[PDB]
Amino acid sequence: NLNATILGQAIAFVLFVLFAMKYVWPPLMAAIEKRQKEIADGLASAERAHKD
Amino acid sequence: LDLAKASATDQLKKAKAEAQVIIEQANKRRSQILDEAKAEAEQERTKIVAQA
Repeated sequence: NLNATILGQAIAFVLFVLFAMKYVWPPLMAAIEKRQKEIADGLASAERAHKD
Repeated sequence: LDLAKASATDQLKKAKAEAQVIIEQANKRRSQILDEAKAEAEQERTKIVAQA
């Protein structure tokens, strides 16, 4: 008898905001630093390598 | 870096090796001569003291 939609949508938006943001965020960041830190890390250690 | 280093050490090593190899060979020659010479001087003293 009450509007009642936005309540459920909102709570699901809370718990699910947590679960989802949590799930994707760490992987994508580790992908960022994975990439920059990848071409990077290789280049640097390899620079020590070549130079030395 | 890696393959380079390998060849560099390996090389300068080997170069040293043949270098000394020759050096000892030649030294062996100077010995060989000065030996033969020594023999000659021997022959000389021989004849001299003799007809003397």
